[PDB]
Amino acid sequence: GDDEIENFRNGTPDKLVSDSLLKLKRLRKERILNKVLKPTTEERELYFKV
Amino acid sequence: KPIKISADFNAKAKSLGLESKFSNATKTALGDPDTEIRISARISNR
Amino acid sequence: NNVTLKNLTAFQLLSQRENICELLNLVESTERHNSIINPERQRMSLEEMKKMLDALKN
Repeated sequence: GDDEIENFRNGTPDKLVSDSLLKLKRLRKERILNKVLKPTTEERELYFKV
Repeated sequence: KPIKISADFNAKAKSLGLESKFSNATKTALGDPDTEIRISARISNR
Repeated sequence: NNVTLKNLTAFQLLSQRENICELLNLVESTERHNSIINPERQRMSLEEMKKMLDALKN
């Protein structure tokens, strides 16, 4: 896409890994609640980005 | 005056430390009949 | 009713501390004194005695 390009150009990639790990934990606490399995595609995409 | 006392009893306790010690049982987070369902689902998944 | 050891021990401490924290002048309890002396029950009751005492003379 464009996020990893703008970030790796402007430096500070940790500001992206930490933010995506937070968007993984939050989207996982919103998955254990109202219990479902088979993690959504957005979580898989963020895991690939990290 | 850092402490204000009123005619009622709950606010009088709340001003002091004893506020939460007038209950017959301490509040709970695992007695909810929904939390136990989620925990049992996670255990069955594992 | 239905008092227990915890409900009683936590009541003794509340009574001891209401007094100790009042000796140190840390407690303001004017919204409790404005239920006994300051309300008109100090004056209206006297305005009821001022007429019952006169009704009791005939």
